[PDB]
Amino acid sequence: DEVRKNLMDMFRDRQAFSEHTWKMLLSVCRSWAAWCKLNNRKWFPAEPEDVRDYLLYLQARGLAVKTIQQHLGQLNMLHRRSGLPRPSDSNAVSLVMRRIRKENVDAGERAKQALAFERTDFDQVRSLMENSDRCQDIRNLAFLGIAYNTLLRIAEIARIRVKDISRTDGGRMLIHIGRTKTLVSTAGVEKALSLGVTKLVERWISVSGVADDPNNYLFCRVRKNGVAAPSATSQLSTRALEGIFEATHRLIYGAKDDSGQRYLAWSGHSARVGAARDMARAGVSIPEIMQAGGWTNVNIVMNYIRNLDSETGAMVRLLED
Amino acid sequence: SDEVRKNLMDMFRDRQAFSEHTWKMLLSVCRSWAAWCKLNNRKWFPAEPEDVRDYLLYLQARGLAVKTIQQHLGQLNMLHRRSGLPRPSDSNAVSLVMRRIRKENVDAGERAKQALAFERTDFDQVRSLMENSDRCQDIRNLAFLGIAYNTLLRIAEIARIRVKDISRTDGGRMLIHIGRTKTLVSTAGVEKALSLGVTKLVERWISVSGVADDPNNYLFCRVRKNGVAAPSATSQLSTRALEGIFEATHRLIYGAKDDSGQRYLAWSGHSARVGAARDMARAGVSIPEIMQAGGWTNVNIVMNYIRNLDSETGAMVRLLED
Amino acid sequence: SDEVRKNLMDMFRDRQAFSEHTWKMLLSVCRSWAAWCKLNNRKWFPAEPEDVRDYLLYLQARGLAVKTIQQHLGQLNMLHRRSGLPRPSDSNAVSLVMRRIRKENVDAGERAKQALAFERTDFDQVRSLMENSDRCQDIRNLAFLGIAYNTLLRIAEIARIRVKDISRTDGGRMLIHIGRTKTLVSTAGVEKALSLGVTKLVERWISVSGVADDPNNYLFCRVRKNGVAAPSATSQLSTRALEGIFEATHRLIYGAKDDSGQRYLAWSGHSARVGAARDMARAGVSIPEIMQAGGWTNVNIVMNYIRNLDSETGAMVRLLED
Amino acid sequence: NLPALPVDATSDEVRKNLMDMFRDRQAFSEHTWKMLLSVCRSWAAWCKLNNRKWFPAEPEDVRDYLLYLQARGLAVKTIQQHLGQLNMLHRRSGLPRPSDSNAVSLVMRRIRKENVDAGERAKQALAFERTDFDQVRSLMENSDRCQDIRNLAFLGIAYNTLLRIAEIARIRVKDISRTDGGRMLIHIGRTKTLVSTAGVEKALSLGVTKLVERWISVSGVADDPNNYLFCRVRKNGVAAPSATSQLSTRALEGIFEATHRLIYGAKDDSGQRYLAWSGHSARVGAARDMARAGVSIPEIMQAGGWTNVNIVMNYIRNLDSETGAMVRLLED
DNA sequence: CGATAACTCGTATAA
DNA sequence: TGTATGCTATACGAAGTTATC
DNA sequence: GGATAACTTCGTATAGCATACATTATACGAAGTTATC
DNA sequence: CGATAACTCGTATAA
DNA sequence: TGTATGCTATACGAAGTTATC
DNA sequence: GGATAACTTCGTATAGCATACATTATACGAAGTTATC
Ligand SMILES: [Mg+2]
Ligand SMILES: [Mg+2]
Ligand SMILES: [Mg+2]
Ligand SMILES: [Mg+2]
Ligand SMILES: [Mg+2]
Ligand SMILES: [Mg+2]
Ligand SMILES: [Mg+2]
Repeated sequence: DEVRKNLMDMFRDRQAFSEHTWKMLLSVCRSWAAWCKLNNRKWFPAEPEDVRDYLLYLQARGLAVKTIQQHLGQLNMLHRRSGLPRPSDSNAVSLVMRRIRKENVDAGERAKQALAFERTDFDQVRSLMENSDRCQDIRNLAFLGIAYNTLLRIAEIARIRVKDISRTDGGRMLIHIGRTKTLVSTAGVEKALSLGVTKLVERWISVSGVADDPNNYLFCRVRKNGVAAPSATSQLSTRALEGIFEATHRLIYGAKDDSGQRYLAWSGHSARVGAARDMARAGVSIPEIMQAGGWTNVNIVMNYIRNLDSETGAMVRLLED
Repeated sequence: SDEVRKNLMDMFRDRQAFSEHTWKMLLSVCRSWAAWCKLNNRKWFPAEPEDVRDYLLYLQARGLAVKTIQQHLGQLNMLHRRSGLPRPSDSNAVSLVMRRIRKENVDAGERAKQALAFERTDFDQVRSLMENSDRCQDIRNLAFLGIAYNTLLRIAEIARIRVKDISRTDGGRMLIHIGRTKTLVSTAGVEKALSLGVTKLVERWISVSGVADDPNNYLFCRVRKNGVAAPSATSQLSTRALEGIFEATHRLIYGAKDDSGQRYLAWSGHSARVGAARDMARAGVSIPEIMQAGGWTNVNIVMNYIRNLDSETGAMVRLLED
Repeated sequence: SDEVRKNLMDMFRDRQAFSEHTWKMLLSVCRSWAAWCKLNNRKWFPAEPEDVRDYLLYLQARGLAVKTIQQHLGQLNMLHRRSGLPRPSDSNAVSLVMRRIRKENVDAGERAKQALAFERTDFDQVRSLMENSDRCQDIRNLAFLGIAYNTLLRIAEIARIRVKDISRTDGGRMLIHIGRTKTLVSTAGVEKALSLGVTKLVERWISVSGVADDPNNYLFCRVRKNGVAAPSATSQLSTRALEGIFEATHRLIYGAKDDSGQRYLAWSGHSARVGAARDMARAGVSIPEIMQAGGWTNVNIVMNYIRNLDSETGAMVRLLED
Repeated sequence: NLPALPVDATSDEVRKNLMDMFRDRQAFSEHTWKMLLSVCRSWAAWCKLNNRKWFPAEPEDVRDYLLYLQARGLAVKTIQQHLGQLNMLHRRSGLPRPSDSNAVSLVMRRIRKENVDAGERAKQALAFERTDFDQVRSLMENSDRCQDIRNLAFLGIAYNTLLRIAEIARIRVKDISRTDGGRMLIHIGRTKTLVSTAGVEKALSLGVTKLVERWISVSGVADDPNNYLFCRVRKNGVAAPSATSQLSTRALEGIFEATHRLIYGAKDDSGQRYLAWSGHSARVGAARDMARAGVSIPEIMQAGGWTNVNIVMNYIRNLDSETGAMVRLLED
């Protein structure tokens, strides 16, 4: 009755979230309704007893703990934004989730992260791709240069556009990073390419002709002939950028298994992780690293370098003296 | 209600349990919320969720900073919760519109600013430039800048330092005792220590000013056109003046600031804080160590205060270039 | 009641959301309680304050330790609150008698016992004394004592290690991965690294027993009279066995466990932890580094893991005599 | 015991409860009771004088009382103690507690601020560091007076073991053993906690052992292993052992006071605390001495049974060893 | 075979 | 096993005691 | 009888810790259980 | 007696 | 000014698309 | 004409990360104030 109004307002300001959240909200509501109408359950308002059976179902489907959490999570957001009791506030639900988390991690489940794209990998890739002339092997080598030199997220590298680019009297470029994705942007408001990586990006800037219009997105599509098609309305999808990583990896280690494992070949974050791991080996303080990446937590970074010989622990040092 | 008017009378009676700055803003936001509330014919208390949303949006329209708007929504909340009534933010209507506004304005290209850094670089310069002066005004300001930079203490905190709060370590280094800060209010205090270099800068300001006359005198005070420091133990230099010492010292090495009307065009009160914060990060100081220096309890803030190097920058750039 | 029967039911339902030992101990206590309850003609649920008190007083009577008594009171409380009823400890009479019984036992003489240390010194010995042996189990045990001291992991944790949870650093050090410990259950888990010397003791037992023929094999498995391994992926080595290894290795050097009935008369499950905790203390390791090594997140547990140097002790004595 | 829970004011089960509390009275430290009773007396008297019902306490009155204590110029830690004891009374008797109401909570917060802004700061014991022990020694080691020998052995042990005066008064002959090294080792049974974070035995250096051994063979406390290590010494300089009466901790504090009087003279005329050594003086000084000799925080804390770093840090805060990161950067 | 090396329970107590 | 904060020590001036000058 | 060193007892004022809460592990002697010898 | 150096207050925004 | 947990964004196989080959 | 190269577009499965909550402080131009030159 009243909830209906809440829902209308919930929608009136749908702008209060990312299209990416709404994707999952809907994506899960779907899965919920689906499961309900097949078991005879009112998908809304959801009854704790039902949700439980549901969550317990996703576990049987093989989904990871993090996913079951997103499902339960979106289910909540839906109910909270309607003056309604969220299923997590029910003693049955929170009780099974604790059951599941333990059951799964205990069963051996485990969280993974991107495959590192370290320095050694930038040099190898710079070698075979360096002397190429193709209007693509150029673009790609410059995207990789930026990925590892600014640890920027792919979605950020996409939005970059010539205007943003400028230069330092040192003879190195400086990508202005306007339009952040946070009020208090933990990373800089300016990322600066090295010397080499500057040259490499320039090469692409000429051969592409994106230079013309400044509102043009630095990176763009490149058809089967070898001609870039600059634009200022559409940006090179994140999916494409991921591919650029995927491809380069394949060009050196063949194809992925028949297996279904994730992170078998480089991906969007592969730069960041590698970047992190290198600064570590170098001796950069955690505060310097955390910022160079725009990280706020400190565990996430320790996660990427948890297997270096430098972070082995005090007991080891003690035993070898 | 009976309890409502009782919860409020309780708060007003002991209004001194809150910062005077909290009162100043509670009142400012109120009159502002009342004004609009009248010239729109709406009840200003208890606030109706749908009316607050309108007001918040009216503020977005006015072109006010995300934060400034949260501050408004913030007092409104405190007023209701301290009353015992549910708060505006307890309604999806206000709850969501607030996010929408934070979301919109950020994309429209808006981000929070921070004081223009005052780093070691700048200190060494401003020092060797006034280092030799024999004017009371100069001698003072050089110490103010030394403490400001060395301790990372906020201007408010500095304004309160009294000669009796100063002691020394066995090696000669000075020690200032601080009781109340922005986030701490205990009788244990905290002891911020000076370097041998800065400790001397204060000593010179102490004698030339004659403030050790009464252990209760504040460390910093006024100095009139005649060049004579006027110590006091009941009137402290205003934080407006310390901000002045900063602006002026910057207008001295860079002269006249822009006509932009923008904020942070010249050194302000927080400048040494953010400046030092940088210098340390840049020097490899650990997270914990950078925290005791600034009085921060979690990496969260410390990290915020960093926007770091640019020119040739450092870190990655400094890594690629073999 | 009606709901209580439910809440208790749901509780039993996902009874897997809790620790195995938690349930084991719940029942055991309810048996001890019910028992005394019947023999004294008192209801057993809801447990009425006075009864719970006469009972706790009964346990103090029966000569039980403080820690043991709290466990009973604690289980009794879990049952009550988990089922929706007020806790017997919520009653001025029960919350007090508990404090009293502790106060009295401590004030008398009673103290908490700790595991008998197994420091680096003890490791070296046990090593140069088994290091050469070619026995299939003499090789396993030394690889266990290695990991225990080196990682400070708890026996139940060491018992769940699978070959697939092992990896290596470029420097060539093993780097076991733990997923569930007493203090945390997550897919993130933590990675404990072994030294070069100790990584070696493991690289051996791995071959000599070929547990490495199925990634899902538990690194440690039983050995039979004949000295032949016995890999598995459905059966972990009992923690009771691990406790055994310690005693055994203690016997091997200090003869037989004197007949005194008391506990901690010879190395046990936790000896590696306390031992390592101590050795790190002496070596001068920092708090954040020791907490990291033992999976502790607070200063007040690490300190808790110490009651240091005996005889000529250290610190103060070293200071004065120096 | 208590003031006088009224014939008609204390009504119902608040009588049941209060009765249960005195039944398990042994649930709290004797000192805790001391303070509960003192506060109640203090509040009770304030109530009479100001015509207020003392129990249950009305919030508005508790508040007038707190503003009263502040006006009497007491420290915030003390005012907190008074509200605390009051809360315990009320809670442990079934009634809702003051400080559970806006009036008291707000006033309390206000008092705290106003007082810190007035410059009120927490004081700690005057340190008794090594250089102090060495001076006291160089003087008192030549005295044959039974009292002086006792005192020097006292000081020696306080500084060496970092034990609290309540613990030193409990050491009894049979708690002393010998180390193959040839130095004493004091076992500390009857600790303070279930889990004794300070250890189970303290070792005295060789020199302090010599100091203690001289007190033993001149006091004759060996006569009965059950005798307390320390005891009285009268007008005539003759020890008086006992296995039933230990020296009051007041007396121990008296040794520190006196020893300070001997070297530095009569105490200043103000009324400030900590103007001469007290019972915690060795603990503090020792923490400092160790800090200067480069000891790990963990090792220090254990040497003194500390469990919360904040405290030892409070003791070594002014050592140049702890000036900070900004001082290092500024001093190239 | 029967004797043995080598390994599920229940209560008590520490993390 | 973490740990804020409610319980638990010490401070110390002054009054009460007991064996000695 | 007093006066007095050297305490003990008191009561209020402050400093300094240590535990309750809700589980989760370990300790260890005794039976129970397999595959060797 | 000006003219001048050197210092409350209200809205806006960072911590 | 701090932080558990609730938004946000990457991962990727697969299906549409649209200019070359 | 039909077969790609190189991408968009999806929807689901996971990783990463950053913010509401409730104050408390700084920014800074204008107007006001007081010894001094
Ligand atoms: Mg808000
Ligand atoms: Mg007392
Ligand atoms: Mg000294
Ligand atoms: Mg003396
Ligand atoms: Mg002195
Ligand atoms: Mg130190
Ligand atoms: Mg006297």
